Amino acid sequence: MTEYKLVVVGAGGVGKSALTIQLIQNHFVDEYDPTIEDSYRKQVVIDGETCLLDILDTTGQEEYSAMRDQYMRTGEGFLCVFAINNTKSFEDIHQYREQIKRVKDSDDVPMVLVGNKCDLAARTVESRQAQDLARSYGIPYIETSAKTRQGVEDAFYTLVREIRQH
Ligand SMILES: Nc1nc2c(ncn2[C@@H]2O[C@H](COP(=O)(O)OP(=O)(O)NP(=O)(O)O)[C@@H](O)[C@H]2O)c(=O)[nH]1
Ligand SMILES: [Mg+2]
Repeated sequence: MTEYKLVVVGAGGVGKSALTIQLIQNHFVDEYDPTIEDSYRKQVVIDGETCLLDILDTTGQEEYSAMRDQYMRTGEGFLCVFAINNTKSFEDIHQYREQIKRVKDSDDVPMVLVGNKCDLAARTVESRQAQDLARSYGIPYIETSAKTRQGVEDAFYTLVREIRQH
């Protein structure tokens, strides 16, 4: 069937893994389990098309950038994740977007900006900021809670449709 290689990138601890588990295994981790590189493959139906998501859950460890490039070079679509309560992770979003474009040799590669943890109250990144940033990239912005599963399906599915339209 159709295969979509989706890549989840972001700063350490933003919720990359929790978002992916919530999509696939319908539960919230709530647990310290730092990724190195994990892969998930799952047959879905999106808008009536049977497809397979091959999802690569990367790490935010700085020590691991080359491995990230190698796996990132495969991606069709990318979720660039920060946490709405961690300004640094929002700041690091620019470095991920650029590493992605060098590694993909493209400026318009499919991509969603994801503001995770919108269940939290200690918001330090206002939504208007990320909207502007996602506007300047010509990519969508979607807020997620991996805890409450809100926006999770939205964000992946929107990437899938970004990819089909490319
Ligand atoms: N409140 C809340 N906490 C979340 C959410 N998503 C993840 N967390 C919490 O934040 C921590 C990090 O989650 P994790 O998925 O491991 O992040 P990561 O980006 O994959 N980490 P790494 O880069 O090291 O692999 C965990 O304690 C997790 O439960 C969310 O949507 N809401
Ligand atoms: Mg992880």
